[PDB]
Amino acid sequence: VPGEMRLASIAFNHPIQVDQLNSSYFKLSIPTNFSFGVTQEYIQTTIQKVTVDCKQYVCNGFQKCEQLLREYGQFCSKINQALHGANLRQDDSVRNLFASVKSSQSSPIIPGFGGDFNLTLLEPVARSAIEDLLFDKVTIADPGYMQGYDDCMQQGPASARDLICAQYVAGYKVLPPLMDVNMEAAYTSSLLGSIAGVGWTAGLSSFAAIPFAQSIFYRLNGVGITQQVLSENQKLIANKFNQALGAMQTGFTTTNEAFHKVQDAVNNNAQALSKLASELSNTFGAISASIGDIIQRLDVLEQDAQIDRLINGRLTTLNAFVAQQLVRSESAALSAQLAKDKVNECVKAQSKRSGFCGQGTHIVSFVVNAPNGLYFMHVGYYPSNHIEVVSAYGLCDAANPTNCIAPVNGYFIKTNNTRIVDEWSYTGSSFYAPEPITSLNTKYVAPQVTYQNISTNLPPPLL
Amino acid sequence: VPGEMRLASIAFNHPIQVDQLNSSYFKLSIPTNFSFGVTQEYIQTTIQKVTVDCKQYVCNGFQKCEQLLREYGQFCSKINQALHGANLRQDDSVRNLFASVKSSQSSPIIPGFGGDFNLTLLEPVARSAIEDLLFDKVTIADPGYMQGYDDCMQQGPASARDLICAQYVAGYKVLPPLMDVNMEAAYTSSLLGSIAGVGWTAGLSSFAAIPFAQSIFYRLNGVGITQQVLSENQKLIANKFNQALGAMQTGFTTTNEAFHKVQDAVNNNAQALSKLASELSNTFGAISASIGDIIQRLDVLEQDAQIDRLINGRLTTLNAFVAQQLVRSESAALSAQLAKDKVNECVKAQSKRSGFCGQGTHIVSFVVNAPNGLYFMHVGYYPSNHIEVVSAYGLCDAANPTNCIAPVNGYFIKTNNTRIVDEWSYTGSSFYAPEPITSLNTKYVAPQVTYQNISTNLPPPLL
Amino acid sequence: VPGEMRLASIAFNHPIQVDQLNSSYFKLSIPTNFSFGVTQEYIQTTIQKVTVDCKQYVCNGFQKCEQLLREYGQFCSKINQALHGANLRQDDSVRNLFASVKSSQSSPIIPGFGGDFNLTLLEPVARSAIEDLLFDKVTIADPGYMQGYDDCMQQGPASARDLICAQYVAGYKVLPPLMDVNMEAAYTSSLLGSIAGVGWTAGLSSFAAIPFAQSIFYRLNGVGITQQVLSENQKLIANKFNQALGAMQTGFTTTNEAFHKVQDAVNNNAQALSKLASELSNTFGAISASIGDIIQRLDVLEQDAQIDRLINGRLTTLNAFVAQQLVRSESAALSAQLAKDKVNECVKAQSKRSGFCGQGTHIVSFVVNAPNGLYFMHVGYYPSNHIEVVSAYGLCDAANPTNCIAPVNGYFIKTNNTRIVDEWSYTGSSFYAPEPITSLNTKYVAPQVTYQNISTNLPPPLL
Amino acid sequence: CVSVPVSVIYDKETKTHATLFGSVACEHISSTMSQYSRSTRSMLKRRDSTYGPLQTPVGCVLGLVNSSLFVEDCKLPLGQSLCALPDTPS
Ligand SMILES: *[C@@H]1O[C@H](CO)[C@@H](O[C@@H]2O[C@H](CO)[C@@H](O)[C@H](O)[C@H]2NC(C)=O)[C@H](O)[C@H]1NC(C)=O
Ligand SMILES: *[C@@H]1O[C@H](CO)[C@@H](O[C@@H]2O[C@H](CO)[C@@H](O)[C@H](O)[C@H]2NC(C)=O)[C@H](O)[C@H]1NC(C)=O
Ligand SMILES: *[C@@H]1O[C@H](CO)[C@@H](O[C@@H]2O[C@H](CO)[C@@H](O)[C@H](O)[C@H]2NC(C)=O)[C@H](O)[C@H]1NC(C)=O
Ligand SMILES: *[C@@H]1O[C@H](CO)[C@@H](O[C@@H]2O[C@H](CO)[C@@H](O)[C@H](O)[C@H]2NC(C)=O)[C@H](O)[C@H]1NC(C)=O
Ligand SMILES: *[C@@H]1O[C@H](CO)[C@@H](O[C@@H]2O[C@H](CO)[C@@H](O)[C@H](O)[C@H]2NC(C)=O)[C@H](O)[C@H]1NC(C)=O
Ligand SMILES: *[C@@H]1O[C@H](CO)[C@@H](O[C@@H]2O[C@H](CO)[C@@H](O)[C@H](O)[C@H]2NC(C)=O)[C@H](O)[C@H]1NC(C)=O
Ligand SMILES: *[C@@H]1O[C@H](CO)[C@@H](O[C@@H]2O[C@H](CO)[C@@H](O)[C@H](O)[C@H]2NC(C)=O)[C@H](O)[C@H]1NC(C)=O
Ligand SMILES: *[C@@H]1O[C@H](CO)[C@@H](O[C@@H]2O[C@H](CO)[C@@H](O)[C@H](O)[C@H]2NC(C)=O)[C@H](O)[C@H]1NC(C)=O
Ligand SMILES: *[C@@H]1O[C@H](CO)[C@@H](O[C@@H]2O[C@H](CO)[C@@H](O)[C@H](O)[C@H]2NC(C)=O)[C@H](O)[C@H]1NC(C)=O
Ligand SMILES: *[C@@H]1O[C@H](CO)[C@@H](O[C@@H]2O[C@H](CO)[C@@H](O)[C@H](O)[C@H]2NC(C)=O)[C@H](O)[C@H]1NC(C)=O
Ligand SMILES: *[C@@H]1O[C@H](CO)[C@@H](O[C@@H]2O[C@H](CO)[C@@H](O)[C@H](O)[C@H]2NC(C)=O)[C@H](O)[C@H]1NC(C)=O
Ligand SMILES: *[C@@H]1O[C@H](CO)[C@@H](O[C@@H]2O[C@H](CO)[C@@H](O)[C@H](O)[C@H]2NC(C)=O)[C@H](O)[C@H]1NC(C)=O
Ligand SMILES: *[C@@H]1O[C@H](CO)[C@@H](O)[C@H](O)[C@H]1NC(C)=O
Ligand SMILES: *[C@@H]1O[C@H](CO)[C@@H](O)[C@H](O)[C@H]1NC(C)=O
Ligand SMILES: *[C@@H]1O[C@H](CO)[C@@H](O)[C@H](O)[C@H]1NC(C)=O
Ligand SMILES: *[C@@H]1O[C@H](CO)[C@@H](O)[C@H](O)[C@H]1NC(C)=O
Repeated sequence: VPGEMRLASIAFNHPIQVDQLNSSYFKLSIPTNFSFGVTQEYIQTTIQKVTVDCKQYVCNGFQKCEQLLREYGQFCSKINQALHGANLRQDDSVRNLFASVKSSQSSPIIPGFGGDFNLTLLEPVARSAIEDLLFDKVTIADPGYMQGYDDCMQQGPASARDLICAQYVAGYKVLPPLMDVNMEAAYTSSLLGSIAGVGWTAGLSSFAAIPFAQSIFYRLNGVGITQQVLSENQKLIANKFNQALGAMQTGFTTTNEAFHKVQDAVNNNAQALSKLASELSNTFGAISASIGDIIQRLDVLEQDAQIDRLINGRLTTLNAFVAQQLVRSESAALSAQLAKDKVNECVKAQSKRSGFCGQGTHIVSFVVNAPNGLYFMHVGYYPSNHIEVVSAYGLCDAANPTNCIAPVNGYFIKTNNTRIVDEWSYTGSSFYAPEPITSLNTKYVAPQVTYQNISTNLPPPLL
Repeated sequence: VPGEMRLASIAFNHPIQVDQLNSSYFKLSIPTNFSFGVTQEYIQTTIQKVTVDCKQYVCNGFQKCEQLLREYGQFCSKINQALHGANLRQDDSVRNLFASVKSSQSSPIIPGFGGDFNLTLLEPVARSAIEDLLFDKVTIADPGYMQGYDDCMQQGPASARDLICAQYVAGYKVLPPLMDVNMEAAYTSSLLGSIAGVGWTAGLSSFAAIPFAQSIFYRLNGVGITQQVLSENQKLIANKFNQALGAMQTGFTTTNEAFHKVQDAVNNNAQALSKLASELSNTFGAISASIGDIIQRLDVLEQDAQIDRLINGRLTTLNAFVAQQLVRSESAALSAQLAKDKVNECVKAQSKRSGFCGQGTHIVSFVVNAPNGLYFMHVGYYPSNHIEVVSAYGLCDAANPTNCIAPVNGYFIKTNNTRIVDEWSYTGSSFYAPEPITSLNTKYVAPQVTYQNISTNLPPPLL
Repeated sequence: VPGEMRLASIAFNHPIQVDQLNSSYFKLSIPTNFSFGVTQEYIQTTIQKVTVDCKQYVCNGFQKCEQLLREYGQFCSKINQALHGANLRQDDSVRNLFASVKSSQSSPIIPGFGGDFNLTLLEPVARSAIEDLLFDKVTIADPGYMQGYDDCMQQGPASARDLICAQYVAGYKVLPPLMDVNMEAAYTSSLLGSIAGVGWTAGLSSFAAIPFAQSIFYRLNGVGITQQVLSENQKLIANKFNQALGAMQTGFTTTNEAFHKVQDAVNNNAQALSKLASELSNTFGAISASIGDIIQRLDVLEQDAQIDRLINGRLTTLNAFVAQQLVRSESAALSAQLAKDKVNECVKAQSKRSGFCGQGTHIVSFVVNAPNGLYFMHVGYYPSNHIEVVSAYGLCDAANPTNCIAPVNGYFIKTNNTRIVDEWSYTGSSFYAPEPITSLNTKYVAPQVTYQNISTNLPPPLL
Repeated sequence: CVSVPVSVIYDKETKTHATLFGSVACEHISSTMSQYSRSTRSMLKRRDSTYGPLQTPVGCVLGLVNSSLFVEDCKLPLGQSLCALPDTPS
């Protein structure tokens, strides 16, 4: 059987060491094998909306309580107005965020969009595979609103124990969501129809309505992979994409940190109410949390003291609740605005920032709705199998010192590719695939001492 | 007369549907009619500065109170030092923000700057039309500081009821602003003189001192509108700008959300003091909120108990105030730093991010001072009247498969313009205006299967 | 001797005024003398980790206290679980931040890296000069953990008065840091090895392993300085860099605002514990803060009342502490994520945003570890000695209206350089150094009315 | 008086644990205690009765076993550069 826990140090995996060279040439480490993978994040954008009927919350229909509660009426006025403000902020945040999501024009989406790319996120006509995975996997409680009351009434199943039913006694009300599932779906289907693509400039004007796959190939050229490589490996690329996407099948798990955050957004709202509800049974230095029991077993001269402790107690718990909700609302407002920008930076555009999204530059990102917020998926680049070759800082015609070039979005390397007779060859910046050095891959530059001299054949310029 | 409220659903206006095509050509939706409009935002950057003389705040000059208050002196020490820290943070934020606003060099501004563009924001020598609209429309209270006291003294109008006069009793002091209106005006006049322009690279070094209108035309080419279009419509463009700017005439209204936020920044500071002031008349389980009345109508053995309840009550209200001010100060500090970046991203530069500013890419933004913060205006692009044409992904010489081009910052479309004899024509990415396909609008590219073949006339390359 | 304080106004230093011109030419203010300097910032990323043994914290081993404390046990359960959550968030933030710091591949670093650039930040094999300056200059308290207890025991120096020793009575525990100095050093040595460089595109794939100095020269061309200027002044540039870096020698001072912030991060953690510790000696309306003294000098019927006041008092102080720690943890989490992006925007890349870093565009930034966070240094550009010359908006061949050019990343100016016979010359955008107008510095453009006409010699196009 | 702070490293998967005395250091640590922090220590004794305490930079620990391993994440990190690695289910 298993033994004792073992002493281990926290590992640090040292980076590949690439030695520095002097003079006009250098060791260039270039990946030869590229693959994709994904990263995820959850953005909580909502706090469950709330209102409280103080007269009922503090005491369950007792006049002695109301007579003493009246002395404190200004307190509950502050509670409801503060919550009124917070709920308005929640609604403005949600509508303002979806307003940025909506496109003026888009492509229709039918099954098959994606080409060789699986796109499991296409509406299952609807929502997405991802939204069903989040909503079915997260332990999010059933809504009320309709039918509601009949299932909390004696004219219904005796087994109902919904915290919503308890609201009929608590004086607490859960408020409905602002958008509904169908409008939220309309906003994200508008984003799906806006894919393919973000190139050709603008796109904030005109709309191309082109294939998904091509927007992918354009983005790959966009990170330094040459076109010849993409054309030969286009089917392999679609398969790697699908594998990276396939990872989402196991992603909606408790071992997934983004998933866990979705679950906490739910749990955090659940506890905000559970605490208001459990405080209704809490004494506050009082003999009882029940007005009915205070009255039944105590003479009137003592009952008021017990009731006053209860009231101040209940009001104190309302105070804490509101202060917490006001803070949560503002934090959610910040989160929603940050999402607004991410949709317009990574979902609607290719990112050049690093740090963000997939951990390796950027390739298409997607946004879906999630319990209490948005869930994002990001495809990242993960190059490997690097090799070391020697590269130039540029090249000159040996016979003419003023004829100098530099590589475009790549490097000039000593040729080690047997298909190239020329001493120097060109590779992209993100993938090793030596090409002849030609004008499509070069730019004319001012001469420098570090540009290598070719006395044989260098088409840019040939002469 | 009016009837009952009606049932309506929340509308979702479906995006224009643009059908996807297979093969090497596609339906391209291109706007044919462009117009401008504006969006606004308010950034609150300040919290009104505060100090409290606890000895006076808790009790209005009573020795019995001071004798009992002494037992709690460490409390008020915490209150004043915590506020000292918050007020310092407010001052550092304001000076650090204006420091980024100031330019090293700028153009002088005289009436007429703007050319055909109205620029109602030029200093009314001063401030701007916008600043007067914000300061006159928002219900912001009169400052004290000078003359001050004489109008709160019997040697002055009997009608004064300023909350500032009440400070002489409350032990509360309102602190002066850090910059004054004239320095704030100097900082934003420095920004106005920095306009025209943000092109020519750097600008963080040299300074061109060119027309406003030209910086506009450069920005319009910058979003995909071709030059021929701008040259022919330059007067129309100035008029559309002026109409978009003209909208600001009605913008300083209660129906304007950015305006409302300015009003709330004012209201939020007003309530912070009104609450400290109203608490001075609040009992705290005490017989009276007045020490003088506690003493006058109670025997000494009872007076101390009533006074102690009052003191702890007043100290409790100071505690809540400070906790709230510390949070508000930090939130304001974040807001001010975010503004620092916006001035350096949209006012001093053209944005390529979307999400931000006008809702359609970006065209010049302006910043003005506002009650408790900054107010920003952003001009946005609103293209319409889209048409559908068929476009290429590039073009090749039919007689030579290696002679291939792609459009620059636009598209190649099948010609539908009767002035062009050639089968293909070029449009910008943000405006339909077919041009002959020439080298100014093209780039040479690697050949692809989706580039269309011209067997007739394609100047880039002609041969 | 010194006299009275004097009345002075706050100065506003007016910007250099550059007059605006009409027509097709303008006054261009161009710096002729460039120098470097530095700016600094501190990012607090950590809150010292905490746990509390409530049974010991509230009362120092007394059964009467425990008997009454039991009634409140649910309170301390909330305290420990809330802190458990906050400490987990602190650890996730730290590991997630360092994960972005680490490179997949890097250059080895040996003394001499930097070339002519001093790089006082190279590991002193280790850490950096900067880290020793921050850790030695900031009054940060000695850690415990090992040897610990022996120095707080009678079997040790009688002089120990560590606040850590007090923890053995307080029931408070200070938790260890997550990374250790050696791993943090490994992560930032990985960043140092990633320098030289951020050009050649990608770099998120391949790795060049080139000189520091060259990455500097590439960044300088990147802001509009021409190459001829850099080649002639390359030794002067290294000296100016070293002077700007040399400034860090005096930077770790109390007059340095970034330094002060580092000191406050330390002070803020120190007070969080000092307050919990001082509350242990505070009465809470109680006769004594000491259970032992309450018991010793009071009859049992009175002792419980005094103890209950003490307990509720201690529990109240735990409540405030936790609420404060939960807020501090979330603010630190935001700070750490913002740092994550800065490392990937300025340390690992050249910035084009302004606002940020050095106050003048951007040149290399560095990140080091600091007490409770990260410390950043940023080199900035400070051009001066501007001159005024007259410039064009472009140029045309006078003999051919369709042969028009525009400057690339610079301006065309009337020649005032006696080495240039041609009427027009080219300067960069960030430095005055007129060059002949040739194709390396020009682009072909559509003709405009503001382009000046050359009837003599303009190589681009010559004919 | 001085005292011994305690923390427990617990694995919900294997249903096992190990413990630290922090700053106390192992010169004052034994498998049995006469201080005391809880009525019984028997869940640790099952394995700890055959080991002396092992001293680490985080603190003194019983049931540690020196393995000289490097791992990225034990899900029981001890902070610093140390980690408590769970054993493997049969
Ligand atoms: C490059 O990476 C690919 C995968 O991304 C490697 O190919 C596959 O590797 C898996 C690993 O188990 C094998 O099971 C598959 O059978 C491999 N594919 C094939 C077609 O055999 C590939 O070997 C890597 N190395 C290269 C290209 O040098
Ligand atoms: C790639 O797309 C195919 C589409 O068929 C996926 O296969 C379907 O997976 C669902 C999952 O429940 C099944 O219910 C369907 O019956 C499958 N279709 C067929 C024809 O078998 C496939 O799983 C996707 N791959 C990845 C990695 O997601
Ligand atoms: C490639 O050839 C060029 C000349 O065609 C070399 O340029 C030298 O640059 C240095 C820099 O000042 C000058 O001092 C030399 O006089 C130049 N050489 C000549 C012949 O003028 C360049 O260094 C060569 N590249 C390499 C990597 O050796
Ligand atoms: C550069 O080219 C040389 C020569 O082709 C490569 O050397 C061969 O590498 C293969 C790898 O499987 C070996 O099997 C051969 O035996 C090697 N040839 C000799 C003569 O030893 C070298 O690996 C290439 N380098 C890179 C980075 O591609
Ligand atoms: C393009 O938009 C412009 C306005 O932006 C339209 O022109 C004006 O439209 C208003 C609408 O009431 C009329 O009142 C004006 O009289 C119109 N201007 C003129 C000169 O008549 C224009 O019609 C739109 N459509 C196009 C260009 O096709
Ligand atoms: C465009 O600029 C003109 C400048 O004259 C504005 O007209 C002035 O508007 C102010 C508003 O109070 C009047 O007091 C002036 O008397 C007007 N000037 C003249 C000559 O009549 C005009 O309103 C601006 N247009 C927009 C849309 O703002
Ligand atoms: C325009 O003409 C070119 C040839 O000049 C066509 O290029 C074809 O590209 C595919 C891709 O592999 C090759 O298999 C064909 O053999 C190429 N054709 C020839 C003649 O070599 C290109 O597809 C044509 N464009 C369109 C839109 O039809
Ligand atoms: C493409 O060109 C055709 C032919 O000129 C345009 O068709 C004409 O459109 C006008 C619009 O007012 C009608 O009045 C004419 O009667 C149409 N001509 C015919 C023969 O029907 C077509 O609209 C143009 N398309 C675009 C997008 O500009
Ligand atoms: C340009 O700036 C440099 C310094 O950045 C000036 O040169 C130095 O200025 C200091 C100021 O005290 C003197 O002490 C040094 O002796 C100067 N250097 C030399 C070599 O004499 C320089 O004078 C400035 N002006 C220019 C280039 O016009
Ligand atoms: C530039 O680098 C030199 C490296 O020598 C620095 O000089 C050293 O400074 C340290 C500071 O304590 C001394 O302990 C060494 O003895 C010095 N070395 C020598 C050879 O004297 C120099 O200070 C650096 N300049 C700047 C501005 O930082
Ligand atoms: C440089 O010469 C060109 C012509 O070669 C001038 O271009 C003029 O542009 C305006 C704009 O509409 C036309 O109306 C004129 O007819 C053009 N001139 C000719 C001769 O066609 C350009 O303005 C000249 N540049 C300057 C600064 O004077
Ligand atoms: C443009 O060139 C003129 C002529 O060389 C410069 O004028 C000279 O400036 C120097 C500065 O020390 C004076 O000493 C000379 O006496 C001036 N010459 C005359 C004839 O007055 C002028 O300064 C240059 N302008 C710029 C911006 O470089
Ligand atoms: C530096 O140049 C010398 C020249 O002899 C060479 O021997 C040495 O190995 C070079 N250094 C590196 C890192 O290549
Ligand atoms: C796809 O190609 C076929 C070829 O016959 C065509 O009929 C069909 O309409 C095309 N689809 C679209 C969307 O144009
Ligand atoms: C505007 O042009 C006129 C033409 O006579 C000139 O006199 C005036 O000085 C010019 N304005 C400026 C600012 O140069
Ligand atoms: C584990 O064994 C290694 C062997 O070198 C020793 O250095 C290390 O200190 C030991 N650790 C413990 C906790 O015994």
